[PDB]
Amino acid sequence: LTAEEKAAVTAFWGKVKVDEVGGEALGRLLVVYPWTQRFFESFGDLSTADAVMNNPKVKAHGKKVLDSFSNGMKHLDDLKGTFAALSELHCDKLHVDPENFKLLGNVLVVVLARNFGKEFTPVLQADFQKVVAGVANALAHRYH
Amino acid sequence: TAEEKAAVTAFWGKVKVDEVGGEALGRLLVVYPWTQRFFESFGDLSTADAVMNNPKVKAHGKKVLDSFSNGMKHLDDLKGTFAALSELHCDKLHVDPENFKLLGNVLVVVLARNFGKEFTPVLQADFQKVVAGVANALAHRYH
Amino acid sequence: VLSAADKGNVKAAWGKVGGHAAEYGAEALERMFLSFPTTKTYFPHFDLSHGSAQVKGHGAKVAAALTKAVEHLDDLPGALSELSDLHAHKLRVDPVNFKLLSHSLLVTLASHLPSDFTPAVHASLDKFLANVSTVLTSKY
Amino acid sequence: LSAADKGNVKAAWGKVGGHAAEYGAEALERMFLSFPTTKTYFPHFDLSHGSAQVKGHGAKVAAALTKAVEHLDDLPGALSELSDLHAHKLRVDPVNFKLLSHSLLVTLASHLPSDFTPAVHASLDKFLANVSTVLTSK
Ligand code: HEM
Ligand code: HEM
Ligand code: HEM
Ligand code: HEM
Repeated sequence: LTAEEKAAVTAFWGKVKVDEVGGEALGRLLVVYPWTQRFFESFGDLSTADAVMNNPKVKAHGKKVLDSFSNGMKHLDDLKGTFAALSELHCDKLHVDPENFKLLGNVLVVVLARNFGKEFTPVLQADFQKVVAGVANALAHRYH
Repeated sequence: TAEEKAAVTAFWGKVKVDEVGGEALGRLLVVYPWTQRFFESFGDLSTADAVMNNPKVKAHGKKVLDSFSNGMKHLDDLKGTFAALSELHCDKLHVDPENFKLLGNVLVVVLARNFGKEFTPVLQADFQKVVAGVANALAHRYH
Repeated sequence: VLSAADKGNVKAAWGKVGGHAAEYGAEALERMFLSFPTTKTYFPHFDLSHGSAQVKGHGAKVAAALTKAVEHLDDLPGALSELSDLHAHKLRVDPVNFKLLSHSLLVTLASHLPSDFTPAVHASLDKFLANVSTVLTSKY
Repeated sequence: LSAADKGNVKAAWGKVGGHAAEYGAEALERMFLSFPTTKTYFPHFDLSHGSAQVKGHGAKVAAALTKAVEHLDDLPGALSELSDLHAHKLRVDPVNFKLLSHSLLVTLASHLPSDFTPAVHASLDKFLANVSTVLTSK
């Protein structure tokens, strides 16, 4: 991330309602890519789309994923260390394939686009595609 | 690890990079035809026999496994051994890093075909670690 | 393959697109080039600047091909047989690139149709954009 | 799958013959060693070398592939039962099917070196990809 790109992403992140966007992103990931429900079968009823999007534990875990995202937004020059602990949890303990990190990062982008519309310009999206790429890679660091 | 390194290095001394290289690159161009896009100057790639008998494919495949043999002697510094090659494949050739994993997987298949029972599951697992590291070191410039 | 409910969500979503198909298809390309610059190497002959007449025109061709696919959901291999030959044999497009264009299309549609881009429609359009990709990556 | 692809698959599976279950067990043992994350789908299995559960499951996997070879024109109909199992019930991550198909190709090349031609290699990769797409469907 360049200084100008970093300044644009941080300013836009100030508008993001993390609680709504986080629950919607994790919910959409469970609906569009249903094999991810395997890791959240403890959350209860995921049998239909409306159940997933209104599941209270999915909205709660999504805020946690986007807070972790927000914590990474403060350390754009050290993603590998900010997520080093989380990378080992998802790898050695949760066994989440690293392909799903980019899948969730891409769903988040779609969620940001739906939630902000015309203000989510292609230039801004490209900057956010850099961040989700770096976050997904930092989470996959303890696999390699 | 050290015991994995010793087994992988000892098995590599028996590999004839000459043939295994030309077969691994040819099989990549046949099994995954979209990679022919990067080798269109090599000439006739229209058929399977043309790819396997193409002299430039056999010649290039030897260089790829030589580069592989060079990474073999630097298993604790793959990122620095392939730093120049990473810049070439990422900044100049624009090869998607998914293809590095494809070539590494085809190489394992080529080793399994050419060595049979000697390419044990335990030995294959160790070699999968190498081709994963080589592919990651070659995709370093993208990150 | 697409279910009956999948096909209905696709037909409904593309209906709301309407006369903006060519306009959305150009934006999806511009989003793909900006987010994934390796995809530019497939268009070295194109002017890729913002507002380019080439990018605008090709997006209309892409959108028209998607429209033909939506209207022929029961026979995607037949409706896109000519495009499958062009992408796999002539152009030899790396199949990972279709995932980038599909994602760019989903971002474009979600940005322009927020109230209609439900999770159900999101799942259907992704399943749809993946079938088109498989058809065009067939004949490989 | 083209007519030439189907012809290569039927020919290659004929050379396998009565060694299908034997090869299917090895391909599993190669998967579990090369890609240890795949082990998380078999927590009830003992996955050590020579395990009867790995041997047994490799036979069921090979039997499913033989059913798919004999029904190449209707893979969704021949594997609708297993597609429901791997998608709804097991929710297997699609990346894992690429790992098994690779492990199968390594096993086949190891035992059928003279028949594992590049044309057959390409056909078997396309068959195993279609079989996976069917199991990941729904
Ligand atoms: C950018 C991507 C991701 C980030 C930043 C992230 C972050 C986190 C964080 C902070 C936690 C801690 C939760 C807590 O302590 O309460 C967590 C747990 C977890 N993550 Fe993720 N994660 C990501 C991707 C994924 C994906 C793609 C999956 C599965 C497909 C996944 C599966 C899980 C599971 C199963 C847990 C534990 C659930 C529980 O505690 O009950 N994560 N993650
Ligand atoms: C995965 C391990 C790989 C290794 C170790 C490797 C190694 C090499 C080496 C040593 C060269 C020679 C560079 C020079 O002569 O200056 C080269 C060139 C090249 N590589 Fe690779 N490579 C790999 C994968 C790939 C893949 C997957 C592709 C395409 C899909 C690719 C495409 C090329 C091309 C197009 C060239 C230049 C050929 C020419 O000059 O005509 N490489 N590579
Ligand atoms: C749903 C996905 C896609 C659709 C519907 C589509 C459709 C089309 C259409 C309609 C054309 C013009 C054919 C003609 O003029 O006769 C075309 C050409 C082309 N496509 Fe795509 N395409 C898709 C994906 C891709 C992707 C992902 C890439 C590259 C990353 C790509 C690269 C190209 C190129 C380079 C051309 C040549 C254009 C020219 O020379 O003017 N296509 N495609
Ligand atoms: C071509 C690919 C595959 C085929 C043909 C296949 C076939 C089968 C068959 C025949 C069964 C037994 C069904 C029964 O006995 O009722 C089964 C079960 C199972 N499969 Fe697969 N499978 C494939 C891929 C995978 C992959 C990639 C995974 C995980 C990484 C997987 C995980 C499982 C599990 C966990 C079971 C349950 C077995 C048990 O609980 O005893 N499968 N599969």
